[PDB]
Amino acid sequence: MGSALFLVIFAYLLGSITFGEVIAKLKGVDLRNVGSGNVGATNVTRALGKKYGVLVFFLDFLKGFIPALIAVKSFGIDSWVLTFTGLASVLGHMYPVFFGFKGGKGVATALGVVFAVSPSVALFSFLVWLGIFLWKRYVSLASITATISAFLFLFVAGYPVNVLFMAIVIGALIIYRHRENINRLLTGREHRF
Ligand SMILES: CCCCCCC/C=C\CCCCCC(=O)OC[C@@H](O)CO
Ligand SMILES: CCCCCCC/C=C\CCCCCC(=O)OC[C@@H](O)CO
Ligand SMILES: CCCCCCC/C=C\CCCCCC(=O)OC[C@@H](O)CO
Ligand SMILES: CCCCCCC/C=C\CCCCCC(=O)OC[C@@H](O)CO
Ligand SMILES: CCCCCCC/C=C\CCCCCC(=O)OC[C@@H](O)CO
Ligand SMILES: CCCCCCC/C=C\CCCCCC(=O)OC[C@@H](O)CO
Ligand SMILES: CCCCCCC/C=C\CCCCCC(=O)OC[C@@H](O)CO
Ligand SMILES: CCCCCCCCCCCCCCCC(=O)OP(=O)(O)O
Ligand SMILES: CCCCCCCCCCCCCCCC(=O)OP(=O)(O)O
Ligand SMILES: [K+]
Ligand SMILES: [K+]
Repeated sequence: MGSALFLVIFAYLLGSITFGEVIAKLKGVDLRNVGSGNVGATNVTRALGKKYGVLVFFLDFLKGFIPALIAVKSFGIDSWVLTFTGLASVLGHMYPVFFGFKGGKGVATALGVVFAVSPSVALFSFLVWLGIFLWKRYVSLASITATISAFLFLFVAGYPVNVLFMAIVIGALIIYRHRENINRLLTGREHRF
C-alpha cells in the first residue's frame, strides 16, 4: 500500500544524505583525500576532530532511527514495512542516490534502526562495539563483532522473523562493505587507533 511505499522511499532518500560529506565540504576538506577516504564518522573524526565525528555519528544514526520509528509506530515491530524501511535507510547510506555522494558502511545508520526497535538491544550492541574497540583499537573489528551481536541479541530477546530478516540482511551488507578491512585484519595490517 501507498503509505508503506512512501515511507520506504523516504527512508532511502534520507539515508542517501551521507552527512560526513555535508560537514567535510563545509570546511573545504576533500574527505576522499584525508585518512582512509571514507565518509563515515570514523574518517570525519580522523580528519576534522572527535567533536565532528560525534556529530556525524548522531546525524547518520538519526536517518536510520527516524524512519524506523515511524514504521514501528505506524505499522508495528512485527510489520515487514519496518523490515524494508530499515533496509532502505542503510542501503541509502551505502548506495546514495545523489550523484555526488559516495556511500559509507552503514554502521551508525543501522544502529539507529535497531534503537527504534529496542533501545535495550541497541545499547547492548553499542557496548559490544565499545568493548571490542577499547580492547584492540580497530573500528572495523568492533563494527563487525557488534553487528553480529545485534542479531544474536534480537534473537534471544524474542523479536520476530521480520526483524531477524532485517538484521541478517543489514548485517550481511555491513560485513560486505568491510571486505577490505577484513583482509587487513587477517594480516595484522588494519589501521589502529
Ligand atoms: C529505488 C526506489 C527505492 C524503493 C523501492 C521500492 C520499495 C519496496 C517495497 C515497499 C513496500 C513494502 C511493503 C511491505 C508489506 O508487505 O507491507 C504490508 C502492507 O502495508 C503493504 O501493502
Ligand atoms: C544506542 C546509542 C548509544 C550511543 C551513546 C553515546 C554516543 C556517543 C558517541 C558515539 C560515537 C563513538 C564514540 C567512540 C569513543 O568515544 O571512542 C573513544 C576512543 O577514542 C578511546 O577513548
Ligand atoms: C554476544 C557478546 C559478544 C561479545 C564479543 C565476544 C566475541 C569474541 C571475540 C570478538 C572478536 C575477537 C577477535 C580477536 C582477534 O584475533 O582479532 C585479530 C587480532 O589480530 C587483533 O589483535
Ligand atoms: C553467556 C552469558 C550470557 C549471555 C546472554 C544469553 C541470554 C541472556 C539473556 C536473555 C534474556 C532475554 C529477556 C527478554 C525476553 O526474552 O523477553 C521475551 C519477552 O520480551 C517477549 O515480550
Ligand atoms: C556476561 C553476560 C551478561 C548478560 C546480562 C543479561 C541481562 C540483560 C537483560 C535482562 C532482561 C530483562 C527483561 C526485559 C524484558 O522483560 O523486557 C520486555 C518484556 O518482558 C515486556 O513484556
Ligand atoms: C550482501 C548480502 C545481501 C543479501 C540480500 C538477500 C535478500 C534475500 C531475500 C529477500 C526475501 C524477501 C522476503 C519478503 C517477505 O517475506 O515479505 C513478507 C510478506 O509476508 C509481507 O506481507
Ligand atoms: C561474536 C562473533 C564475532 C565475530 C568477529 C569476526 C571478525 C572477522 C574478521 C577478523 C579476523 C581477525 C584476524 C585473524 C587473526 O589474526 O587470527 C589470529 C587469532 O587467532 C588471534 O586471536
Ligand atoms: C545491526 C547493526 C548493529 C550495529 C552495532 C554497532 C554500532 C556501533 C556504532 C558506533 C560506531 C559508529 C562509528 C562508525 C561509523 C562510520 O565510521 O561509518 P558508517 O559505517 O556509518 O559509514
Ligand atoms: C564487551 C562486552 C559486552 C557484553 C554484553 C553482552 C550481554 C548481552 C545480553 C543479552 C541481552 C539482550 C536482551 C535485551 C532485553 C530485552 O528484551 O529488552 P526490551 O527490548 O524488551 O527492552
Ligand atoms: K576503511
Ligand atoms: K551516488
